[PDB]
Amino acid sequence: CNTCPEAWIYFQKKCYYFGEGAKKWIQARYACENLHGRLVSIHSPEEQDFLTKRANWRGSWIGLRDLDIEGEFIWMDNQPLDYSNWQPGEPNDAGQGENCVMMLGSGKWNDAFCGSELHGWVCDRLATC
Ligand SMILES: CO[C@H]1O[C@H](CO)[C@@H](O)[C@H](O)[C@@H]1O
Ligand SMILES: [Ca+2]
Ligand SMILES: [Ca+2]
Repeated sequence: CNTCPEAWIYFQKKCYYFGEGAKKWIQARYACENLHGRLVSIHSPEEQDFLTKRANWRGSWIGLRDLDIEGEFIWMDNQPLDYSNWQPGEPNDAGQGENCVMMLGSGKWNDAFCGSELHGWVCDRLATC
């Protein structure tokens, strides 16, 4: 079962959407839902490698946030915190608070101001048959 909707990209049981266009994190959440997916959740080095190689060099939102309880990150897929790719020193909750996670151009993760208008955002879905 490796079928994905038109414009999505298949990798290891999942489908990925490389969205482009300036969006705050919440806007990217709903942009993914409009396409019947969610902001991407990442659970292995192989999945991260797929994303790193394809990531927007200006940065992109992923489906990870600590809005509800500071320091408690939650994935869009509600699965465990079982794989990380933090940029060294991140997350750092800089400014007066950074509660939404992005990939840098290198694929490394950074917590950012949720109102930042990033030019990329990545969604996922399970592949169908
Ligand atoms: C100063 O804030 C910026 O740079 C640091 C890293 O230096 C990040 O943690 C932060 O999210 C911002 O991108
Ligand atoms: Ca935070
Ligand atoms: Ca940060």
